Amino acid sequence: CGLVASNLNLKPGECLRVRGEVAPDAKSFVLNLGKDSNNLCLHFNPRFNAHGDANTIVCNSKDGGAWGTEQREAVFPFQPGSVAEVCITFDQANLTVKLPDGYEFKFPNRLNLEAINYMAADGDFKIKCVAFD
Amino acid sequence: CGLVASNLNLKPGECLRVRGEVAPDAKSFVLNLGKDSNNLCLHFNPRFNAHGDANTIVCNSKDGGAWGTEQREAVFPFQPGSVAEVCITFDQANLTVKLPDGYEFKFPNRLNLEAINYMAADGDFKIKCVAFD
Ligand SMILES: CCCO[C@@H]1O[C@H](CO)[C@@H](O[C@@H]2O[C@H](CO)[C@H](O)[C@H](OCc3cn(C)nn3)[C@H]2O)[C@H](O)[C@H]1NC(C)=O
Ligand SMILES: CCCO[C@@H]1O[C@H](CO)[C@@H](O[C@@H]2O[C@H](CO)[C@H](O)[C@H](OCc3cn(C)nn3)[C@H]2O)[C@H](O)[C@H]1NC(C)=O
Repeated sequence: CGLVASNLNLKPGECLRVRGEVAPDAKSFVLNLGKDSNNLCLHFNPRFNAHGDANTIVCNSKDGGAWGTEQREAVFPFQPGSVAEVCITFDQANLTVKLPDGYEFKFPNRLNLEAINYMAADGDFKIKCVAFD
Repeated sequence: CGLVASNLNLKPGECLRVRGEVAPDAKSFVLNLGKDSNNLCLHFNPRFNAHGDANTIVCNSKDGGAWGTEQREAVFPFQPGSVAEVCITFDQANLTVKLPDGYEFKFPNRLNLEAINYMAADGDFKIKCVAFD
């Protein structure tokens, strides 16, 4: 329902910087990354109040259409109705997700992707800027 | 084939900014904007040395798969081996294309689109940032 991008050609060590607006009534937003819509290295899902979670980031993978096992993070530097920037890089072992206010976490590269070509936003997150370092 | 973005929901008067690196041996690049690959309100094609043309911007539309009447511009503010920003807006009458070196031109809006939802880049231009005002 938000921006979808393909042919991103993001390679290991490169930095994808995504800035957007968190809706003021936000309950949840999503940023998906991977090979395509059925093969996600990162389903990144901050939940303000949704699917049974309060102020928790849920992450998952999707492999040939099948969801993996969710991982729940320990930090949440997002507020409804504000701008947020997320920066992502990956290597053979992990994606590294950098968040506002100095937070960051790692999520295993379960699909062993060597390139990230697909991104999609959904939920209460309006992308304003995508930049490639 | 370069970055493709959909669901852009660019409304009249909003600005789309694209910054990229022009290859040192560039021949031609394309930014396509519209609804989808068959419906382009703007095919923007700087030709450094391509199709018999030298340092000429070629523009066209595509409606239901059919190319419109091509137009050429009179200024070529691009250099191989350098970074360039392009900035595009639209209303019902025209698209306005703002380029480096202060140059700006209008191209008639020959489709009826409520919003620009699709953008594809191709050719000798590596996209470094995209912004939606
Ligand atoms: C009844 C629930 C109690 O159990 C829950 O069962 C839901 C449905 O399986 C899980 O939620 C699902 O988790 C998936 C990623 O793993 C995706 O996030 C799905 O959203 C897809 C989406 C949203 N957007 C905006 N775009 N795509 C989301 O519905 C949810 O974690 C889990 N909650 C828990 C265990 O506490
Ligand atoms: C005007 C009618 C007859 O004269 C020539 O007929 C070619 C093919 O009809 C035109 O070339 C075509 O112009 C189009 C935009 O009008 C697009 O740019 C096409 O490329 C689309 C594309 C392919 N790819 C891989 N990426 N982009 C390009 O092939 C060429 O300008 C044209 N005019 C001149 C003076 O030369």
